[PDB]
Parts: sequence; structure tokens; C-alpha cells
Amino acid sequence: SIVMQLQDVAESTRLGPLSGEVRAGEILHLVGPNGAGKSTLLARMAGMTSGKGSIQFAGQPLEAWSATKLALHRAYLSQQQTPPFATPVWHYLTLHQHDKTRTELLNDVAGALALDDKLGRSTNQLSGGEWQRVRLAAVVLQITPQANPAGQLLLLDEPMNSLDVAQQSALDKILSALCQQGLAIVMSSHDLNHTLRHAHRAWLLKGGKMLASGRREEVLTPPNLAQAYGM
Amino acid sequence: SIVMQLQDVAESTRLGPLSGEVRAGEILHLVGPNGAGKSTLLARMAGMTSGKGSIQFAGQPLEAWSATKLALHRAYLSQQQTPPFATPVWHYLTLHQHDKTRTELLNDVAGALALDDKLGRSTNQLSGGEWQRVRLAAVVLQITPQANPAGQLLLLDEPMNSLDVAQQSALDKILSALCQQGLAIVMSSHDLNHTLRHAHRAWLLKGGKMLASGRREEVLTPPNLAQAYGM
Amino acid sequence: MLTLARQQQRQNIRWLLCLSVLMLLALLLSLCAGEQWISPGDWFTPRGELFVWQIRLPRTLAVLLVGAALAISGAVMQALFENPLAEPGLLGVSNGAGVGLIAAVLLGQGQLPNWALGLCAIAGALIITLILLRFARRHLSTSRLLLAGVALGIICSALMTWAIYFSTSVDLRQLMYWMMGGFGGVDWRQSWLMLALIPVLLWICCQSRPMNMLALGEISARQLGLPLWFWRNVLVAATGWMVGVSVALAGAIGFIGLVIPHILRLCGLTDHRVLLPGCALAGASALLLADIVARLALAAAELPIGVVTATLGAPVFIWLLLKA
Amino acid sequence: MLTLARQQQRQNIRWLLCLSVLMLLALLLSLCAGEQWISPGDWFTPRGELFVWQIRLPRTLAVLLVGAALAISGAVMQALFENPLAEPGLLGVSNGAGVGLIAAVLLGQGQLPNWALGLCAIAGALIITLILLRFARRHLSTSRLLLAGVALGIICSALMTWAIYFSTSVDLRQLMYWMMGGFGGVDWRQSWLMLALIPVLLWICCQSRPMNMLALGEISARQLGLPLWFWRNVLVAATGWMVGVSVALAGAIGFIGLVIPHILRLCGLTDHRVLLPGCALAGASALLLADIVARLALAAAELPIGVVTATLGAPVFIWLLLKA
Repeated sequence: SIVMQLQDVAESTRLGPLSGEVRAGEILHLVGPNGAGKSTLLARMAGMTSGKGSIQFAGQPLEAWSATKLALHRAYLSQQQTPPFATPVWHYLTLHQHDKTRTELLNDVAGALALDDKLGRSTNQLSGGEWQRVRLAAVVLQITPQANPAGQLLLLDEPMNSLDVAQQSALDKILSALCQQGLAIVMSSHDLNHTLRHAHRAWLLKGGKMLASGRREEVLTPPNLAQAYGM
Repeated sequence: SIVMQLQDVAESTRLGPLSGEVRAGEILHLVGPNGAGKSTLLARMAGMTSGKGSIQFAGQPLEAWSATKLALHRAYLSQQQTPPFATPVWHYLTLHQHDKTRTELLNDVAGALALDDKLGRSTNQLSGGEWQRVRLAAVVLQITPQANPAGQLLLLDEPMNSLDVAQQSALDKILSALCQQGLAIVMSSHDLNHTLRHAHRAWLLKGGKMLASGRREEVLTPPNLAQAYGM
Repeated sequence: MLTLARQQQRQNIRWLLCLSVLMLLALLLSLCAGEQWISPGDWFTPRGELFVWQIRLPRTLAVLLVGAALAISGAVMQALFENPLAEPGLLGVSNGAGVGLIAAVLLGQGQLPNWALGLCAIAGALIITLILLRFARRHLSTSRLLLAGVALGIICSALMTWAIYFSTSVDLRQLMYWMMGGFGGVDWRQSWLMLALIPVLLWICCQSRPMNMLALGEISARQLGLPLWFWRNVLVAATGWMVGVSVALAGAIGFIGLVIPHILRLCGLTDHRVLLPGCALAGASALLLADIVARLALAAAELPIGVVTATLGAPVFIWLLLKA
Repeated sequence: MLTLARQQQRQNIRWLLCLSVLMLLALLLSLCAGEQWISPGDWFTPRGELFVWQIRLPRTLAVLLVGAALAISGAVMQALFENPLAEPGLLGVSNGAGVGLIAAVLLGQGQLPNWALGLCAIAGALIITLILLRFARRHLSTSRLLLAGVALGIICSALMTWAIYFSTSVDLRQLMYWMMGGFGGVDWRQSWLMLALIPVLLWICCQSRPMNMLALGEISARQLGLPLWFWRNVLVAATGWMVGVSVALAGAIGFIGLVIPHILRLCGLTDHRVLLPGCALAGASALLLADIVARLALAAAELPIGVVTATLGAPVFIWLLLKA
């Protein structure tokens, strides 16, 4: 069940010593204030950054994984990325698919996130909320268990950025549908009610250290929240 | 009581014909999906854009107002603005003050938004959440009834951007304290529970037209929300 | 295969066709003009065998290769730096190969065979290209890179002017023609350079996968399993190679590596599997024309390719700015 | 007054002092070295009246003014285009004056007085600065502006080169000294231009408020009650003025409008109430040295001021890129 394991992870003061478990078929939310390490953590779990600590992904440790294979077992979404100039949304998405074949699936995901009419339009020409959905879409197509058997982990850093209540709900359905298929979804929570309502487990970093973990309902308690935010 | 009046405002299809009232000492939230006109509307009420419709600000119509005076009666905060390269936070804020004298007040606001240790640091060298607070701060100092008697309206387009639950709560206190002093605060709501919990009145645009208005508790009803978002 | 895709591919194949034609047409025209005319028929005439074969042909083939190269280079650099403004000339990679050449010549000997020099040019380019990329990693910015590049360009101009004056073995002409590019003294005795271009040109034109990825952007590129560092350095080398040789062959030509790439993107060629090949063709033809005009323009002397390329370049660039 | 504020102001006054000194220290040095050295005392000798008063002084005065101008200009442009890379030389406002200047010299050779020329240059600048600003409003981008500028620069260089060859009243030297700037032929008979620089120089150097605002950025600048259009257009003029005249005075000098401003920000001169004066002072001195060096380094021929400023420029710019 446990797909990823974090053993005393921490790089400089931003991210203090932290350890935990990433259980498949579950949605984990990194909860905490600004500076609390959330992004840095995610970057590690992804494999974008190296350093002090030990992370093992589905048996072998990240460090042991080859880029190529890693990309088949997990997808990463940075907090923000500059859209590639002159590149049609449909190409953007395709490039993310490990099986260009499954063309119809692309249309489905693009649809789900209101992008069927946006395909064919150059990424550098989308609005804020648009680009985001385009990115999410691209990442999902990459790791959907439907098209990719090796898909196991989906790391998302601040996904709801630019989305409206609706576009949010939209992605909620996708993510759920994803963990229901056995995917491991780890994302940095933005709204507490949200995390309470949709997350499964939930680490609560602060200053860079983990004040708590476990079921979101237990972890998101006034004592902790106060210990974390100060109110 | 009514400070601003909108009479059949609308520029192209983004913003359809819309009319309403901005009552002083109150917090109005522009609620709606992406594309629903919110930003365009705010830009008008501010005076940044001109067009079809009629907006009168405290008697005289905007169009009649002189830039100079307008800046004393209202402050505007665009959705996003590129931080001025090589400019210390403290200078940034000062420049916004109509009375450079009230130096202590600056320190207070900067403090309230956790920026007392950030002053003196160049704006082009702040983080996301940092710059935002720096901007909000700057705008507040500009229209606080404490230092400015002519302050009447504070227009904010997506303020909570980049702020964490805490920094949010932080600004909530400031805004409240502001309308309590008789200020008219109009901002584009991001979270429905928030708008329900903190807003007074609330227009609910959609497609560009106003589906509703009035007390946030009446305006934010499932029938309307569904009519607006589609869920 | 997706709908829009297959459709785009169709229009792509069309252009690669149209461009493929335009080049031959240009190849022909070039082989036929030079202050006198020599139609295909009068080619095996005691004149044709001289001009057409011993003078024109070589020169034309040089242009084609340098063009397609400078063009592709522009595409390649742009991808690497994630910036459309990336190009050999602007970033001073050409002046890099410039310095590397003059240095090889002076600190060397008039006996340095071309191949020897070309290698020194490639070095000149590589240095700059490497330094630019270093500045590209520590501070990824479109302005930074565009700034640095320009700067290194200037710095390289100094070293060049300051070294030629010192030796005095200077010729106000040779200098200007090199600084402003020109295929005036291109003979078969430089056919080793020309060949040298063919390998890379072909190889790189097939490496589209790495760039569509690369184009997505570092992280995306990486998280997608791309061997970034490899491809980055690899392309850095490929660039240095092409550019360096290009400078050695015809000096500092500029404004085909920026324009050509983009114009083709405008036409719809975006997927590198097409943009690279397209670039070569459009880059060849483009420079051929410039060259032809460069020589036939005035009878007194042969206008520096650069002057032409930059004269037509700036205009087509301004427009491209408003259009995009 | 805020603490951090009072302190900064102090250190600022400190620099405005040191800089105020260095300039004089440079004004002196300029008047003493030309070809042969001299001494403040050995000045009041029959020789001094010649050199020191009828040759040197005039020149050293033009340098100051042109220097303090180009420096301020860049400052101003950067404010307007909300971009640090904004500068006369790069964006081509200098070549703008070039075109306009030559236009006169050709339509009325020797008939049109220097002052008559100055106006023609000021026009050349204004145009470009306007065309640039237009492109700045319709598509605010640091890349766009920095692109268009480079382009227009080229276009203007073409118009110039092409118009000189045609008339044949060309002198490979005159052309190069202009394109690469130089104070070689500055006599008291151009003092009308020199004076024409003082008014604006003093004025614009006092309009700090408008620019601090302007610096916040369009919207902010506006919502705060700033007459944006006015000041935008006003500075555009003040720019073309200084720029054009400087060109009519010493051709196209480049790379002081970019560096000097930023360096002073590094020292902590940010409030335009200081950055302007600071620019004037650091601009003047900076160019004096550049001139002095251009004056001695090669006894056979005086170096084009441009080359100097550029040689030292590119480097100090690269460094600035790593520091900032």
C-alpha cells in the first residue's frame, strides 16, 4: 500500500528533518503557512531536488530511479511554469502522453477541464485559469491509470491556482477518480475546509518541520492549526 | 450613504449592461466564475477604463473627477502588477501616502501585514506573498481614514492572492477596521464561505451580467450559485 | 492520430514541399547570375566550366549550408535558452568564433589549413555558448541572456579590433567583410569545411524529440524523464560546431537565425519534426537570395552579406513583433 | 521622517559629494592631458591660451554635458519604458538623431549652422523615441521594446550608410567617427549646442516626483493621480532633446546610459531626487575618462569615444548582471 517513504528529509532551514509515508489510493495534503517548506518538500518527492534525507519510491529509492522510468510512475506539477511560446495546447498535452495512441482519452480529459474548444490554440495565448487547466490536464494524461499502468504517484504544488469554484470542483472529480483507480495524490492544500472535505491524510508543516500527520480530521485541530498559523 | 452609483455599465460582451450601488461603510464582493467580468468592472469603478455606461462617484460622475482628487477619495489594486525594480519597500509605501508626515502609521500597517522587518528591502526582491502584502499595505496607507480624510472607496481585485490563511485573516482585520471607519470596500471575492462570512453586500456576475445583488446571504443561494457556476 | 494533428501535419508537409522547391529555384538562380548570365544550356561552355563550376557552384553550396545552419542554430539556441530572441549573431556566439579564428590565424601561421581554423572557430563559439548557458542556468531570464549575449558580442569585437591593429597585417576591407559577413572568397579549397557541416546538419535535424520536450520547459522537460544536462550540452556543442564553421566559411552573418525560425512558426511549423527541416530549407534559400543580391546589387564591389541580411532582417523582425 | 529614509538620504548626500568631486577631479585631468601634458600653472602661458582655452576647455565642457545627458537619458528612458535595459544607444534613439542629422548635412551641406543641425537631430531622436513608445503602449514587454529598438537601430544605420555612399561625399573616417562617437572636432563654434543642453539638463534633473511615481508602474502611477500621458510625452521630448543634441555634438556614443544609472542604484541612489543628479555627475566624469583615454591610447589616431565606452561598458555590464 505504501508507495513512497520519507526518511529524515530536510535541505537547509527551509525544510527541517521530516519523515512520513505516502499511501497509494490516497490523497495527502501538505498543509501549512507560507515558508513552511511545502514546495521544497514536493520538489524532493518528485526528484527535481537532491539532498539530506532519504526518499524511497515503491521499493527502490528515488536516487536509484532512472529519469525515464520515474516519469512513468509519477508526475510532477511545479507551483508555476512559463507556457512554451508557440505550441498548440493539443501538442502540449500529447507530448505528456506515454502512449500517443490513446487520442480519445486526451479529448476526454481536455473536456473534463473545459478545454475541448481550447485545443489547437497556442499555449502562449491562454488566460490564467486556462493555462493552469491545460497544465493539470497535461499532467493527468501523463499518469492516468487508464492509459498508463505504471502510474502510481501524482505530485501537485498549488493546483487550484487561478481556478474558480467550478474549475476546482472539476478537478476534484478528476483527482478522486484518480485515487479510486489506486493513484497516490500528494498536493499542497490551499483551503482548510477543502482539505477537510476532500483530503484523506494530511501533513501539517510549519517553519519547515512537521507539527502533525495522519487523518486530515485529526491533523486539522485548533491546537495544531494555532500552533501552525498562530490564531 | 451611497458613495458610488453604477448606471448601465458595460464595455463589449465581457461586461454586459450592469447597474448597482456602492454603500459606504460596507464591504461588497464581486462574486462569479472566470470571465464573468469582475476585473473589467473594478477597472471602471476605479477610473482606469472608460466606456459605455455611467458611473458617478460621491455626487460628481467619475468622468468629471480629476485624477489628483480621485486618488484622495479612492484607491485601486489591479489583479497583478510587476514590482518596481530597485525600490525599497519603505519608499514604495511612502510614495502612496498623501501625508508623508504620518510615518508611524506606516510602521503600523507594515507591521499588521508582517512587513516591519521587510521595510528597506527592495520590492524586486520579495516573495509572492510578500509583494502582495506590500501592495495591499501601500494601498491601505493611501486611503486610511486615519491619515486621509477624503478616503471613501477602496477597490481591490483579487487581494488574497498568495496569502495564507493567516495573512488572509490579517487583512480581514484591516479591511473590517477600514469600513468601520466608514470606508467603502469593493473587492472581487475568491472564496464563497469567505464572502459569506466577511462580506456585507454582494453582486453575482456571470457571463458578464448581474444575476443578483444585495445581502451576501440572500445573493449566495444554491439557485443563483448554480445559475452562475452550473453545479 | 488526433484530428488537428493530422491536419497540421498535412499543411506542414505542404510547406516543406514549397520550401523544398523555393530552395532549388534559388540554387538554380544563383548558379545563373553574376554580372553576366549563363543559362543552364551554356553551362558546359569554356565559361560555365569556369564560373558555374569552378567559382559559382562552390560559393552557392557554401551559402546553402551556412544558411540552413545559422537558421537551425537559431532554432536550437532558442530551445536551449527557452527564449525566441536567442540567436548566434545577437548572443555573440558568432563573434566568439570570430575571436577564435583571428586568434588561431595570428598566433598560428598563414599556413593553417582551413580545417585547422574551422576547429578554432568552433572553439570560439563553444566558449561563448558555454558561458551564456552558465549565465542561463544561474539566472534564467530572457533579458539577462539577451543582455549578456549582446555584451559578450561587443567584448569579442574589441579583442578583434585591438588585435588586428596591433599586428597591422590588417586590411580595412578584410575586416569589414568578416565583421559584416560575405561569401566573396569561397572556393573548393574550403570544401572540407562545407562537408563538415553536413554531418551535424543531418543529425540535429532528426533530434526533434529532445527539443519538443525541451521546449516545454526545464522542470516539465525533466519530470517527463528527459536527460536534460545531456541534451543541453549536446546541443551547445552542435551549435558551436555549426556556428563556428559558418563564421570560418563566411564570417559573421546575422539575422537569419532569429527571423527564419519564427517566420516558419508563424506558418504553423512548430513541431520540431518539421521546424528543423523547414528551418534548413528556409535558411538556405533565404541566405542564397541575400547573397545573390549581395553581389549583383552593385558592380563596384560585393556588398557584405550581413548588410543585406540585417537590412531585410530588421524590417521582417519588427513586423513579426506586431504579428505574434 | 522615517528612520531608514533619513539614513539612506545621508549616504546619498555622501555619494553626491564624492561624485561631485570626482567630476572636477576629472575636469582638471581632462584639461591637462591632450597629446602633451600640461599643469594648472603652466596653463597661464601663451600655450595655455591656445590649447587649454580654445581647444581643451570647449571639448571638456561638451564631454561633461553629453555625458551627464546620455546618463540621465538612460535613466529617463528606463523610467518611461518601465525597463532597465532602456537606453539611447540600444533602442536606437541615437541613430534616430543620426538619420536626422545626416539628412541636414546632405540637403544643405555647410549652409546649415550647427544649431540648425541640432534641431534636425532632436527630430531624429523624437521620432524613434515616439515610435518606440507607441510599441511600448500597445504591447508592454521588456523583450518587445528591447527588440524593436535594436531593429530600428539597424534600419537607421542602413538609411545612413546607403545615403552616404550614394552622394559619395563620404570619408570612411567621418562615417566611422560618427557611428562610433567622438569629440575630436568640438570647438567653441558649437557652444550654442552645448548651452542648449543646460536648460533641459537642469529641468529634467528636478522632476524627480513624476518619475518615482512613474517607476511604480502605469496603473499604480495613474490611480495615484499622476498625469501619465503628459509626463510620458514630456520626457519623450526631454529625451529626444538631450539625445539628439548629444549626437549632433559627438555622434553616437553608447553604453553609458545603461550602466551609469544602474551602478548608482547599486550604490543606493534610487529616489530619482538623487539618481538624476547622481547620474549627471557620474555621467559626466564617466565620459571624461572615456574621452581622455580615447585621446591618448594611440598616438597615431584618436580613438572613437564609442569604442572606449563600449569596451569598458560590456564588461561592467556583465558584472552588473551577476550582482543584481
